[PDB]
Amino acid sequence: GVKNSIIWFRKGLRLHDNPALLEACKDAKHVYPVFVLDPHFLQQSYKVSVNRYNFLLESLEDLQRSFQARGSRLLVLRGKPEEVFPRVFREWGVTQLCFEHDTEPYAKVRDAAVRRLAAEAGVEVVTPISHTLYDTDMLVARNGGAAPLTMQSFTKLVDRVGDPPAPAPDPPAAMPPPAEDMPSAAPAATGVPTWQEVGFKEPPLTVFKGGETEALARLEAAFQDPKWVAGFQKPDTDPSAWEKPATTVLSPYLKFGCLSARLFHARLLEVYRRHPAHSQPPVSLRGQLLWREFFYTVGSTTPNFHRMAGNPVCKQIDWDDNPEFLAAWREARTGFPWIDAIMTQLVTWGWMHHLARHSVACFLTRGDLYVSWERGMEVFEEHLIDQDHYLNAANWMWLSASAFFSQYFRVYSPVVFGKKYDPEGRFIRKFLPVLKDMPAKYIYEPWTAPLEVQRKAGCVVGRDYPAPIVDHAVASKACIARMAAAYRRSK
Ligand SMILES: Cc1cc2nc3c(=O)[nH]c(=O)nc-3n(C[C@H](O)[C@H](O)[C@H](O)COP(=O)(O)OP(=O)(O)OC[C@H]3O[C@@H](n4cnc5c(N)ncnc54)[C@H](O)[C@@H]3O)c2cc1C
Ligand SMILES: [Cl-]
Ligand SMILES: [Cl-]
Repeated sequence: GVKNSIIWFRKGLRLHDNPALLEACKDAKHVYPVFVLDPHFLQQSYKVSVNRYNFLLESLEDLQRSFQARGSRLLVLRGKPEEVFPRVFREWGVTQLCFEHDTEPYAKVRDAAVRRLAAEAGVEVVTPISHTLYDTDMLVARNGGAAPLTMQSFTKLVDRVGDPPAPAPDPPAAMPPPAEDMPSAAPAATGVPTWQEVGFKEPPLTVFKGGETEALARLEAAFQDPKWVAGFQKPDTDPSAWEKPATTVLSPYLKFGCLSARLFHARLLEVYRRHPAHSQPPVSLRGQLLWREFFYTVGSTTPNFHRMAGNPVCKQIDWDDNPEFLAAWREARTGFPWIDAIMTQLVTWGWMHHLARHSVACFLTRGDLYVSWERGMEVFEEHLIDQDHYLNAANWMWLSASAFFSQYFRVYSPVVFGKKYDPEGRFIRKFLPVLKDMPAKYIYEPWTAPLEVQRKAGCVVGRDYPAPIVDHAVASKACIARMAAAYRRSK
């Protein structure tokens, strides 16, 4: 004989568009849905926010409910894959192990080791591509052996290849369950823990709930107005909108695979066929999935892509070791309310609009503080619920003019940028309530408010809210000079 399979979740935390799951179930007597949880992961070198970890746990709870509805259940195995799988292969009489391919660096090492162990145990391994739109190694190959290095050339490449594969069918309404009385499948050892049980001491504050069920609901909400979908232009959306965010907020769901990228793409093409004036890449909503695909393709084929040194696409720049500036930025006490409000949204929600990320990343790196993008990436990695190895690295290199982007004379203003969208400061007042009573005329520049106004607002600069840590005009002039010199050194 009979077929006993494992469907191993890592990303791809969904039942829809899951070719790995469909193969695991095919002709199977027993199917073991597995997630491998690392019970000491939170005891490391890298801190992880409860927001992101709890989003994962909610996503696993949703998978558990989906499998239970179909006569099965999710097995959250504790330990390391290379240690756990050899034992459960033999315990469960496994003949096939299926999982979605993952092109991240650690994934490649882990998966090579598991493939070796599967072969020793006589286990067939099936690893379909479905986290990305395309087989990104196929894209590189069709491009002549190297990844495109511009978004425009990347878009031309995928258009020559054609449409991404359609999303796979839904799985059957009933699934083969684990076998009975298998000790490694004992319910008490294989349940989804809570954030308290994994060791977090403060509760999650984010407003976006994990899981495939929420992902599909938010997909449908995005598609309730096909004219908005068709006309979407990313650079024209409003980073100060928080009650109704100006973009889809599907990124955490795409990061964890709660939402299929191929489903999203197929739904876009359906709308586009009915709206021939729809927006085109890069600014379109399909363009956004292509930004993701572009950075996955370059990132996966570039050594040390998430670092500066040893990264062949990355400019070597003489960033300052300035821990005081990094700390003020990380801790949302720069004294620029637009910046501090965005950094507070980072820690509270784990998600900000793309141009809000632009504002704070420019400020930290080539715009004002001249701190390395690697340090900014680490702070984002701790807190983002959509934290994505390749996307975070690529966008930090873009924003610091280290790769892909080189126009270091374009510097966002930490005062003016948000005011053009939100002159009343509704976003600032939401995330920085200490400023909730500051007249709009001063809310982006509270240090300019008369002391009488600061006192009446209950927000005295230097006491209740810090003074700005730099003069933007002075800081940006200095950073631009350093960037120019760094570019000349790389000649
Ligand atoms: C400094 C910095 C760090 C970032 N770190 C991350 C990260 O860790 N994870 C992440 O998913 N995105 C990251 N982004 C990209 C982008 O800001 C987010 O993808 C976007 O804000 C997610 O919101 P949304 O789902 O509403 O996007 P939409 O505009 O609705 O786009 C739909 C989907 O397309 C993808 N996408 C959109 N914009 C980009 C982009 N610029 N690059 C790559 N893919 C994109 C995402 O999967 C997103 O969910 C970063 C950007 C910057 C400037
Ligand atoms: Cl764009
Ligand atoms: Cl600006």
